[PDB]
Amino acid sequence: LRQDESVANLFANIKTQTTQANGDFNLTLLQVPKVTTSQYSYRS
Amino acid sequence: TPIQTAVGCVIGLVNSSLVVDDDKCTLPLGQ
Ligand SMILES: *[C@@H]1O[C@H](CO)[C@@H](O)[C@H](O)[C@H]1NC(C)=O
Ligand SMILES: *[C@@H]1O[C@H](CO)[C@@H](O)[C@H](O)[C@H]1NC(C)=O
Repeated sequence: LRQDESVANLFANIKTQTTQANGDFNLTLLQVPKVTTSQYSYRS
Repeated sequence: TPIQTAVGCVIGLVNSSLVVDDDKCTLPLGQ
């Protein structure tokens, strides 16, 4: 139970309030691939 | 009627397609 509470607190703390929708910097490794090779849609 | 979940299949819970968020979910149930 303490482990679950700590995980919930961590993932509530690392949340952000406001987001925005690259330039010449190639960030395809950090972002989600166009064709997913994994079973998780949000994994990078 | 038992239903199949991602933490093993359960008896006594109904599936109603209701979505809650974080910091309102007591009984976190796993996954
Ligand atoms: C960014 O890097 C990936 C690495 O494989 C590459 O496939 C992709 O073409 C690169 N993007 C550009 C615009 O060169
Ligand atoms: C609940 O029912 C809907 C529609 O029958 C289904 O898509 C969904 O996967 C069910 N929930 C679970 C946890 O299986």
